[PDB]
This record gives sequence, structure tokens and C-alpha cells, in this order.
Amino acid sequence: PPMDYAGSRPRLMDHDVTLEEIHKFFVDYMISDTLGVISTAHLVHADRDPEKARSQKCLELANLHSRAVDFAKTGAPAEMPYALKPREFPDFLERFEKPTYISESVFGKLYRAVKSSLA
Amino acid sequence: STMKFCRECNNILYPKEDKEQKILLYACRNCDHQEVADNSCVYRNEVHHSVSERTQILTDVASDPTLPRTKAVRCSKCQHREAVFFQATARGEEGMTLFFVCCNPNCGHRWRE
Amino acid sequence: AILGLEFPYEILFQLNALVHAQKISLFAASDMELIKILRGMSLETALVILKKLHQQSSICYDPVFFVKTQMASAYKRLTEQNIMSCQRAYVTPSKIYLLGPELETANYVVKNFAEHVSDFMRVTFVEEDWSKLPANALSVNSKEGYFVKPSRTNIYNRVLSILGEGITVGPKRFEFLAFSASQLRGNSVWMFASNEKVKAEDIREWMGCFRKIRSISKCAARMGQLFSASRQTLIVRAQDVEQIPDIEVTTDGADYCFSDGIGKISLAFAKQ
Ligand SMILES: [Zn+2]
Ligand SMILES: [Zn+2]
Repeated sequence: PPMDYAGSRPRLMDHDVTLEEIHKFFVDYMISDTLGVISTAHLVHADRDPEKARSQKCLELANLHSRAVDFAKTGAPAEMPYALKPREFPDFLERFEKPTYISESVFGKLYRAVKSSLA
Repeated sequence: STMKFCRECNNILYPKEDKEQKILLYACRNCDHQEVADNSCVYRNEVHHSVSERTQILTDVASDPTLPRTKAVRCSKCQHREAVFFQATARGEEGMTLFFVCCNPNCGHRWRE
Repeated sequence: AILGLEFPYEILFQLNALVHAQKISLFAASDMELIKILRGMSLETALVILKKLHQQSSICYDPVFFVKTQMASAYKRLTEQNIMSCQRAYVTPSKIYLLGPELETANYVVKNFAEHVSDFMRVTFVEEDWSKLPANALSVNSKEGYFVKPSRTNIYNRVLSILGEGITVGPKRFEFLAFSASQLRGNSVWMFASNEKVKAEDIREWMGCFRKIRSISKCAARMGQLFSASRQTLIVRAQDVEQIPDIEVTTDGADYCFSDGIGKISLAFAKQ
């Protein structure tokens, strides 16, 4: 079954826009903008823990991703938790400064095949 | 609940209404003196709940209820399930929106719905 | 105030862009001789020599010697392939970099306002390395009292002041018009220089009336949605439009709507 598509409650103001709160929203959009890290964390957690997309961690990541993609429509921050950070990246990434771990998933096999073909 | 003393004999006055005069008047029963009223106010009391005097400390009347607590929600900064939820208005928004406060003594994090 | 003359805006903008680039310093182009030479000349030749100087591989020390040794269509482009020259600006916490009149695809807002092609300027807020601003540079968290409360940094106030007062480049002052959905994810915003003919408020009210929307994000989204690249077609009045009812189904206590943005078109409309 698919996940629920019900979004957050809309925020309605009691007064008209005075061109200041829109600037506040535009500046605050940079803060707590975790749209790009949720997908990376989900991929890392799927590659690490077997039986991926079955545990509650993947469901929480998907819900957070939906809430973050709803940020541009409704003013609801994603609120990315600290404990869900990957702190580890597979070989098929450009994060050379970050620690690299050898992945044994299907993506790891594909990357090894590509490396062997190029070499 | 107001009271005043007529300048003639310095005695309490009771309010009364006259159909012909169509105005508020005060006259005491001690002397036949009638004076004009001011502000047309005969009763003014601030509503208070101080009825059970010297009894609200022994028996818990529960004047200020405690906020409910839930364990279904999960905090973000810490992995604690207990949190306090309540409804309150925003700074400029309309309606009631749900809030959450973490119950972890070492977390101190609050977030909206 | 140093110039105090009728110097054009395009040449001044090009000079500012060249100074911002690591080609010529500030005082090397602020002398009287350079502006005296650049004041009265041919405009096309002046633009050609300015862009040639901007194309110099290394840093130029003497601009006067270089410039001594060196010596309509917009509407058609918009109608053909929507080709416009839009100014792009980069605002950093330290300074501001002007890229220059880079060619880019034109949007709908410049179709009916093609005479102010130079008043439109794209402003992007980046870091010193022209990268995205980190979350620690804006509203750093601090534990004050029983609960944690974010504390706004000076960069936050600087961005607010830039958005409010606006950016002044020569004899112009750019004002905030709107930002598209893609620009919100790229920290970009459109700015239009107010003129005696049409101001920013005039364009804003010409696009539509946004006072009906009571949501902060929804109002911005609706104001910025009409900035995508598109091809101009014929004009249709408001006399022949239908009001077909839609279909809704409510199962398991959930509102599921089949028709979200679906529509209906004819064959003659497709041919036209
Ligand atoms: Zn009396
Ligand atoms: Zn907590």
C-alpha cells in the first residue's frame, strides 16, 4: 500500500501581506533546508541495513522527504534529526573528504563492474 | 454594591427609581432629603472566584490543569517518546495549531505540528 | 557624485562589472582621464573595447594605454527565440559581484515590458566561494533559558536590509518583485529598477491581485509561478470559457480528488 498523501495544516494570517513576512520566509528558507540530505541518508541506510525499505527508518525518511518537498508549498520545516545522519558514504560518491566504506549491495557490484570495465 | 452618605445627616442612602422623574435618585429614611445621582451606577463588582476562602490549599481544587502527555510522537534531537502536546495560537496566524514540548530533562526542544 | 554628468548606465554597469572582476582595481578606473575619454565616443565601439578588456587573460594595470592602443533587435529576438540580456548579480557577506549582461532565455514578464530590458537583474545570495550559504552562517542555535532559541547572526540582518532597502547601481534602484519556485531552491530573486513609467508595484498589481491569499508561502508561490519560459501565442478574451463540474470520491474518511489539474481541449485549438 502507498503512504498517506495528507499534508500539513495550512497557516492563514489575520492580516494582509506587508512585504516583510515574505522576506522573512525567503531568508528563512535557507535555514533548515534539508531537502538534499534526506535522499542521501535514505540511500546510505538502504545500502547498509538489509531488507531495505521495510523498516520504520525508511518510512520516517520518506515522511520527512515528503514534508521537506512540501516546504515550498506550506511553511513547514523538515526538522531533520541528528541521530539519522549517515556519517558514512559508499564508494560511488564524490565525498572524498568524508570516510568511504566498501558497499556490498547491488550498487556496489555495479560500481565495481564499471571500475573493472574502465580499467 | 455602592454606598454614600447624604451631606445633611450623614446616613446611608438607598437607590430608587421614579417614573415621573425618569432619573436615578438617592434618599435616606432618616431625613426627607433627595440628591441627584452621579454616573447612574448602582452596582459594580469585579467577577472573582474567591468563594471558598481558606479552603483551596487543603483540598486540590485544580484551578490550573496540567497539560496532557503523549508517547506516540518521537522527538527529533533525542530519541525520547514522552512529550507534552497542547493547542495555542501563533503570533499572527488564526485558529488553533498543535504544539509539542519534549519531556526529556536534558533535551529542552519544542516543535510544532 | 564624483562623475556629476550624463554618463550612460550601460557603460557604468560594464565598468562596475569589470572592476568587480580581478582585472582592474578601483582607483585605476576612478581617474578623470579615463572617464573623460570614455564619455564621448561611439557606443558600439565602446562596448566592444570594454568587453575586449574584460576578455584580457591577465590583470590590466593601465587602462588608458590599452584603450588608446585599441583604437529594435531585442523585440525581434524575443519574438523569435526569447533571447534577452539579463543582468546577474552575486551578493556576498563581504562584497557584491556583478557578472554582466549574460544572455539567457526570456520569461513571460519581459514580453509586455520589453522596453526595460536593463531594469531586470537577477540577484543570488551566495558565500564568498560563490557556494550555498551553510546553516551555521544564519540563525545559529544557542541555549538561553529553559528552552533553546535560535539567535540571528549579522548576515541575517544584512540580507534583510539588502532585500528591504534594495540594491543601488548607478542612477537606478532595484526593488523586489518576486521569486520563482526554482529560484527559491537556488537562493535567487528577481529585482526591477523603478522607473517613472512603470514601478515594481505597477508590475506586481498587473500580474494579479494577491491579497486574497492569506498564506505566506502560497502567496509567494502564486506570485512567482508566472516566470517560466514559454512561447507566445494568440490572445483569447474571457467570454468563451466553460465551468465543467469535477468528480470527487471520499473513501475511508480520506478526500481523494481525481481531477487536480486536468483539462479539456479541442482540435481547432490544437491546430492553432
Ligand atoms: Zn439624610
Ligand atoms: Zn527531545
